[PDB]
Amino acid sequence: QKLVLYETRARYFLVGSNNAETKYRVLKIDRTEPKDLVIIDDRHSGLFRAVSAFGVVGFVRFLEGYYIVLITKRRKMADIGGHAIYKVEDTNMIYIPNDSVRVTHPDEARYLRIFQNVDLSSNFYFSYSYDLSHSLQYNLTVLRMGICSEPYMKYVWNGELLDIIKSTVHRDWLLYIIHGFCGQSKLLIYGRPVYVTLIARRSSKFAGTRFLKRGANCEGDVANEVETEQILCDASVMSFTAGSYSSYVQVRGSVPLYWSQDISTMMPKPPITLDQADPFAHVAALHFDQMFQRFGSPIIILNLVKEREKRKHERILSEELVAAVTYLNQFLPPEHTIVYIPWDMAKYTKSKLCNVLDRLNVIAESVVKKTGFFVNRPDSGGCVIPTGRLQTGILRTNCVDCLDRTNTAQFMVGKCALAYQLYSLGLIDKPNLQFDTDAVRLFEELYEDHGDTLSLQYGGSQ
Repeated sequence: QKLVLYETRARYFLVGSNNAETKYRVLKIDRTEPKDLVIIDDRHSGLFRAVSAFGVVGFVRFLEGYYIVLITKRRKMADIGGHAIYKVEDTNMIYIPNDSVRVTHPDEARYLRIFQNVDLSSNFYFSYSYDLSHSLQYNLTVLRMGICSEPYMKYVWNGELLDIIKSTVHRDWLLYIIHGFCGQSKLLIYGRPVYVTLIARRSSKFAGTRFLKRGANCEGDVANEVETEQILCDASVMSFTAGSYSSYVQVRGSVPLYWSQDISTMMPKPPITLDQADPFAHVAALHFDQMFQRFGSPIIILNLVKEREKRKHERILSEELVAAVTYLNQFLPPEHTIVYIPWDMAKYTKSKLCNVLDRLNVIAESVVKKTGFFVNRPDSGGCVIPTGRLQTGILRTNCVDCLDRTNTAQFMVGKCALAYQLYSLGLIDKPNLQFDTDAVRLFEELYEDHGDTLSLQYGGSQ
């Protein structure tokens, strides 16, 4: 919940705005020789201005001093099933010293500058009631509605900032913001009021002795990964109006190839050493094991070829991925578990390109189902009475392919799924939802915005 703070010579004191129960904890960062974090009884300072803030994101020790990172204000970007999603508007980095010049030297100052740049450049989101770090399907599994213990570590942006507080264990204080995009739009289809939402969360990269953005580490973590989730809330017209909520998730990320890569583009073209040893097989396997755990029932991997090869435009990473996937030939319950599809999606972009997308779906369809999405029925009050279905599988695209193309693939796939979700509620008969012009426009705009927001990673290619 919201927090309130008092600052004095002693340092900073934080407490929940609303104190439920007799014993409420106070967090104190101390000015003293230690700029330690402490847990205190409710001896909050009596005199001083009380400042209200949306959340205490955490603390960081830059060189000698420790700073508190705070999200002062937020705006409500979305509301689903009673949960409110907020974006952090204004933030602050606060230090105990009150103009400690001596403490500050250029090394520490530089660090703060770096952090400021990141806080400014990024867009963080959180919900007090709902865990944004996890997909709706994952949250369903967790169950007890919270809390920070349950969040998905890959996505918990302020995991590191939280370290001191996690040690102590004052749950109210720990709130896990997200980087990409979140928006909802109200629409009407067949006289049924509807809320459509789209959220993209981008991954914050990861633990390990050494690093590299592209590829997977020994542990099986890729570092560049995003989840895109389409959510819908509608009321069944027929019968007592029951509210249904749906979620459909997709993933995009770096090709799970061991990070060791010869980036000597300058020199002659590199061949990638998949594994005289076996890191490529090992890393990929470990990555896939994680993916199957989270997403479950198969991960269908879509790789977009886009190569004539007359020029013989062959990519080392491209071939590597397929060979590795084939080599693993995942098996365990019936079905491989991971399916691989190379797919040619070429121009003309507004015509032939879309047609191919549908073709891609068909091929996937041999393997995947439109029905596979999360669905639940809440009561008035927004609690969940039933769980109609859970999403077993996920379609994973590649970060390397054009964001333009991938976004298109994701958008189209979501439309195919949406139709079934509308069917389920009985909002639409067997026919196509797309016919509704206003609705499609809303839908298109939502996705277009998403692509714009997400394209934030880099600007360019050759």
